[PDB]
Amino acid sequence: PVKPNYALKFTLAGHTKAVSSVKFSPNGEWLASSSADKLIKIWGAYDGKFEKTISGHKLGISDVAWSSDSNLLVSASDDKTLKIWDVSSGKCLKTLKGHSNYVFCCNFNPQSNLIVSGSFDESVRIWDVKTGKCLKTLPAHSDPVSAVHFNRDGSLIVSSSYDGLCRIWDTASGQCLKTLIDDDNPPVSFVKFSPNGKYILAATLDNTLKLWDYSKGKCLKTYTGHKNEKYCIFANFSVTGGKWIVSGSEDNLVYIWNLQTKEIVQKLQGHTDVVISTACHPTENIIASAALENDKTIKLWKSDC
Ligand SMILES: CCc1cc(C(=O)NC)c2nccc(N3CCc4c(cc(Cn5ccnc5)cc4-c4cn(C)nc4C(F)(F)F)C3=O)c2c1
Repeated sequence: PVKPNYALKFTLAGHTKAVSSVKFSPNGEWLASSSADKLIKIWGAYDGKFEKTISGHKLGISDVAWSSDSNLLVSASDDKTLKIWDVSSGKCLKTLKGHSNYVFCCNFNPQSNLIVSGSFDESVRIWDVKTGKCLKTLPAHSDPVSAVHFNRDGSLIVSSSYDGLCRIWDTASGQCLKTLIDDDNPPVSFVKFSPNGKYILAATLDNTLKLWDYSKGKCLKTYTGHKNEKYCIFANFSVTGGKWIVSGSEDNLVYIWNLQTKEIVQKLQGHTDVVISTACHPTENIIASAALENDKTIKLWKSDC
C-alpha cells in the first residue's frame, strides 16, 4: 500500500473529563479507555458500542493496559496505586501500593505474570500479578517517568523520562543495561519497542518522533510535522496493512507516517482538543484516538489498507 484511507466510523462519548489512554484488547474484541474522571470504560472494538464502566480509583487514571489473554486490565492512577481488574466481572483483584506519587504509565509483560509501572516519583516498579507485591524498585530516572514497555519476550523493559533519558533494563536482575541520550536532551515523552523487538520508537518534546536501533545506538528514522511540545502522547506501529507510524498531536489531529519513507500519508481531522492517545487494532486496520478535556471523546477510524 502507498497510503491508507482511514475514515471516521464511530465517536464514543461518555467520559466526563479528559480521556487519558485507549488500548485494544489483544483478542481484538474490545477497547479500554481511562480518564481523568477516575473511570475505566469498555467499548466494542468494531462497532464502538459502550459495554461497561469499571470504577474504584479515588483519583484520575493516566493509563490502562491489557493482559495477554484479554481477561485482565491494569490501571495507573493519581491515587498512587495501580489496580488489577477482572474485566468480565468488574472486580478489583489487587491494589498495587508502593509508589509515592502519581502512577503515570503501565504495561503487562507478554507472559502477563508481571506488571511494570512508571511514576512521578521517578521510579520504575516491577510487580507480581498473582500476589500484587512489588518485586523490584528501579531508581530509573531523575524526573517523572513518561513510559514503560516490555519487549516481545519480556526479558527487557524500556523506560523514558522528562530527564531526557531512555533506559533499557534487564527484567530478571533489574540492572540498567543501557542509557540512551539525544542532542540537547529534550524530555523523552514516550517510548515503546517495535513488534519485532529490535527497535524503539521514541517521542521527544521538540515535535519529533524517532525510530532507534537501541543495540547500536543509531537513529534510523525521524518523523516530524506534528505538534508535540508539552504532552506525553502515545505513538504506535501500525502493521495490519501498510507499515505506518501513528501518533496524536497537540493540533488536534491524528498523524500517520510511512515508516520507511517518513512522509506523512494521512492526517485525521475530527477531534476538538489535543489527541493524547492513539492505538492500533491487532488484526484489522482500525485506529482508536482520544482527546483532552475540551473534547473528551474517543474515535474509531477504519481503513482499507
Ligand atoms: C511524565 C509525567 C508528566 C510530566 C510532566 C512534566 O513533568 N512537565 C514538566 C507533564 N507536564 C505536562 C503535562 C503532562 N501530562 C499530564 C496529564 C497526562 C499526560 C499524558 C497522558 C497520556 N499518557 C498516559 C500515559 N502515557 C501517556 C495522560 C495524562 C492524564 C492523566 N490524567 C489523570 N488525566 C490526564 C489527561 F491529560 F488526560 F487529562 C501528560 O502529558 C505531564 C506528565
